Amino acid sequence: NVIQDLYLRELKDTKLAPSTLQDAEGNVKPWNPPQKPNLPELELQGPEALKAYTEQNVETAH
Amino acid sequence: RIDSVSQLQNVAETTKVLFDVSKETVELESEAFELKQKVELAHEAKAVLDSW
Repeated sequence: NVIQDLYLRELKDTKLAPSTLQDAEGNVKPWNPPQKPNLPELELQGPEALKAYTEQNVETAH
Repeated sequence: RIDSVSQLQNVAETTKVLFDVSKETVELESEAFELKQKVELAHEAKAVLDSW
């Protein structure tokens, strides 16, 4: 009765208002890239280090 | 003097084991970096999606 009236009115006479996906973007965190592979670069290459180390600390094992 | 000598003898061989082992461990951490970037991308993706 009143149920029917409400049902009728609600469904028919107004529905969803406008709302854009674009506007949504502002309110969410957007995807961004995982920049950089982050290559490590070789350290201590060559016997330059070795000659340095042999000479530098001469402290013997006790 | 013999006592001193005995310490050094055992050291000479065994230290070579650690020497290798230490660098081997360091190698594993290089590979861990590739993992870290995989982990990172997943975390980021999940976060952006959560906001959506």
